[PDB]
Amino acid sequence: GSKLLDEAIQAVKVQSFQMKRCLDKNKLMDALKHASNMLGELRTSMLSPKSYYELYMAISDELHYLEVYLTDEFAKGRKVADLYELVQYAGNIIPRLYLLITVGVVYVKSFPQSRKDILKDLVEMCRGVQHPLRGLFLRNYLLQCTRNILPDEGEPTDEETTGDISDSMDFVLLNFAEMNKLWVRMQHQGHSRDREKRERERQELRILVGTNLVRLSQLEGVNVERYKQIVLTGILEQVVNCRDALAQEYLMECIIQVFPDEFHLQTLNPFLRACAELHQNVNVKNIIIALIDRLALFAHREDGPGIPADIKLFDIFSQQVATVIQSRQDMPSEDVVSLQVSLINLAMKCYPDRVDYVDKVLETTVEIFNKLNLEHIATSSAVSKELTRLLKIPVDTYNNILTVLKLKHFHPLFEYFDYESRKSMSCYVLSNVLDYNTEIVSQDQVDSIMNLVSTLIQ
Amino acid sequence: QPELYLMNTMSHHHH
Amino acid sequence: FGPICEIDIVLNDGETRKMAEMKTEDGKVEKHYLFYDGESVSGKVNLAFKQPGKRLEHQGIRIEFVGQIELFNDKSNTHEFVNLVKELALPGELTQSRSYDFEFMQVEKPYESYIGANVRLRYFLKVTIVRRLTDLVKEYDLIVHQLATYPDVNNSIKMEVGIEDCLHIEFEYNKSKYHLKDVIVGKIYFLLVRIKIQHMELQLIKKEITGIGPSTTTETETIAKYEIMDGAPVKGESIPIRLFLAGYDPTPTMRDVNKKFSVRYFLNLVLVDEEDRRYFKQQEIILWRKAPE
Amino acid sequence: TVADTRRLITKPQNLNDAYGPPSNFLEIDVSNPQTVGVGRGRFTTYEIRVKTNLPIFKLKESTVRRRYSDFEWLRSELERESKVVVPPLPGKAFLRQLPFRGDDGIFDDNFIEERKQGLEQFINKVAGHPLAQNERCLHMFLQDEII
Ligand SMILES: [Zn+2]
Repeated sequence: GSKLLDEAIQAVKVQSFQMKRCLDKNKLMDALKHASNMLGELRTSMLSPKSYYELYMAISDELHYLEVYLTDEFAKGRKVADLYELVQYAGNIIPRLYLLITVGVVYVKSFPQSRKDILKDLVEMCRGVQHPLRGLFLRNYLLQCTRNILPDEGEPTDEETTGDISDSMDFVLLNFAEMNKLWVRMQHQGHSRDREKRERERQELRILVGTNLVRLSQLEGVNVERYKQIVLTGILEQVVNCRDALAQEYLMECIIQVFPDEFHLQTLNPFLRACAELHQNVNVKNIIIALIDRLALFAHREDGPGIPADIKLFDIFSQQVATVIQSRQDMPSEDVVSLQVSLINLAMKCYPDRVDYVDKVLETTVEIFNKLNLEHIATSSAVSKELTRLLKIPVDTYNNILTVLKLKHFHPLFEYFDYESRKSMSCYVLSNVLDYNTEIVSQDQVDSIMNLVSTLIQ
Repeated sequence: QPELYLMNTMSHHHH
Repeated sequence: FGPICEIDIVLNDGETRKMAEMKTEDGKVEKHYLFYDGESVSGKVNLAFKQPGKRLEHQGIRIEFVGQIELFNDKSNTHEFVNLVKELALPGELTQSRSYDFEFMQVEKPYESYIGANVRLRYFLKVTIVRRLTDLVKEYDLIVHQLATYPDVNNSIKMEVGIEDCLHIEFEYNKSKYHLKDVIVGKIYFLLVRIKIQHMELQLIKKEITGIGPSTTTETETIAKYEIMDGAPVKGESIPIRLFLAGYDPTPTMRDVNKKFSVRYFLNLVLVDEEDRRYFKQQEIILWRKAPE
Repeated sequence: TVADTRRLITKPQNLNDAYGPPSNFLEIDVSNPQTVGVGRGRFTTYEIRVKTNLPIFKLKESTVRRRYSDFEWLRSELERESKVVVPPLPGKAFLRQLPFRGDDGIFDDNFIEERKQGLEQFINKVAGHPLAQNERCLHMFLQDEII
């Protein structure tokens, strides 16, 4: 029907009109009765995640008019007594806890001495809502209300405040673990024939869970050593143990995106060891590629430190990608080659100087193709698509094409192609050696040009 | 109309 | 014509003394002077004379302090547990207005005033001017609260309850004895969950037990329904309780008052599953009126 | 202090319990109506298809064929021993069996549809009940292929 949503949004507008009416007259307890009736609309189970999301945003925007009313009132000296206690009288838990959170943040601003306890209270008392959808949206509202007021390092030095960065980390890591629990729990609620609908619904809601990680990166006090010992240790504990491909895939990508590259370089072996422990339906290829892509844009950015010499990227990624592929049961051969492309790409952008690395990828790529007892690989096959795209990168990216011919293992890969692709690829390399003019060729490189002709004609 | 069920006590049984 | 005379009682400490409120039938809220066991009651009986010219022949005037229990709205079941008398005048006449002093020294008031369904316990001053055929009678009501201090022992309530091979839970309330503006701090802990729970709630239940032996009537009233969980938990899941009793203005627990009636409070935990089946456990809690410092 | 933030201490939830699949899974589908027989001894049957993870049931998945009398047989077995106030069946429709109606009688499509939905309504309420899961007649009805 889709009426339910509109009927609800209508009733919200009726009650939020009568709420502000009472707030204009300064009749607070009468306003909180309408606020409660408005919040009653979030108790339903009949809306979809999309519909419910719309209803949430409507009610969230009205709750702000109450939150700002209280904050000003409290800032002007006319603080309402027992308000934290009073809102807990509400019989239904959803209205109660939305109200409690709203009044909670007002207390944190107005009474900095209570900050540690109230935040710790709000995160803990949300355990009352076990229903996945409503629980997620509750714990999301907690996270947005508390955005500005959490402890941090660059703060005003008011020595009656409570709670430090350690409390903020525990606050958000806990709310993270609870929301991820609820979110994974959505996989098993409802009827067994709506498996594809559920995974669609969960996908829509992924941002609610991920905002916790976004919130952890925004804390100034989260330095690299805390990220190593507390934050990533916290996140990776939930990720590997949730045993859920949808969450694992989303969250591991979410880490890469949200935290800086300074943090990624100190935590490479932990992040890649985690990748091997993920569920078999997780696209591990896409996680590793996204990370390498991000570290490449860090290597070429000047007015920044670049990549330290003690962090040997190539030795780490080469050795771990091998270990990650070993952990997979049935990785398509095209994907193994898609990873060799990024290992080249890494070595090209992070170490242009070191050609021997780029050859070592090609040397190991040969070992892969040699180890796999392969039937003749067609040009239409995805393996050939990638091996072509792999070989073209040195040819396309390098300044001087003479340097490509000096690679020992560049040509042996041509063996494995189709007859059509040897002709296509040999033509493509030789055509580029004419499109840019040729200097005198050295002993090793005279050899490689004739080897390219022999694959072209025959 | 509504089915009520008294929860029994559990004696000397650990978890 | 109306009445010949109107009786008015005025306590000596009628300005300074604190008053209290009582919920009666259909939401009405009376307000009377508050007294405590051991306090002296004293004041004045003021007779206002309304028909000047006429005269009022009587065979005595007295004042009584009365505390009594009334059962099932039946006058013949009323039992006075406290009666004190002061004679104010011998048989005589009254032509004009007059006032009389009275003082009851250190009055015993063993029970707290209560208004319920089948039981009322009330204190009052009753002035009686005795006449030949019909007495002029004036009642003047009083509240009496009974105080206590923090109990010697106050153990937490903690228990494992369940439905074998369906639901095992462990609940805990921080005390056995809560004062009237106290807070139930507690938690529910899930050890085994093989049903689909819709929601859980904590209820405060008030029982009014009247009568003796097999002559027993029990009136139940559910004073609070407090949802504490929404949704289906799994094992290892903890649920916090924080239920403020200030929001429900209950009376104290009253146990075998004058061997006639009891009022007892219970915390009834109720889980409800997806097919509306309802699983519960009930635990008594003593409520008490805290002596202010 | 401005706010009473009291709670009892809680034991951290073990991660296998937090994320592992819940142990209350039970759905039963009454579906696919078919006529068995010809002429006078015709009757409708429905496929009672179960899925579960409760340890009291013997098979995690099962599929069996049932008759409206088999539902009536179950309800009579439970009413006698179980002491569970059993929910109602969708109804014995005697006047539909009478001849020369203005519909197809007991084999009317709207009748079978509504009947079918009422059986699913019934069987889920009964099979989810704690005391009813102890009775042998429920497991016999749901998971043995003939009663
Ligand atoms: Zn147990």
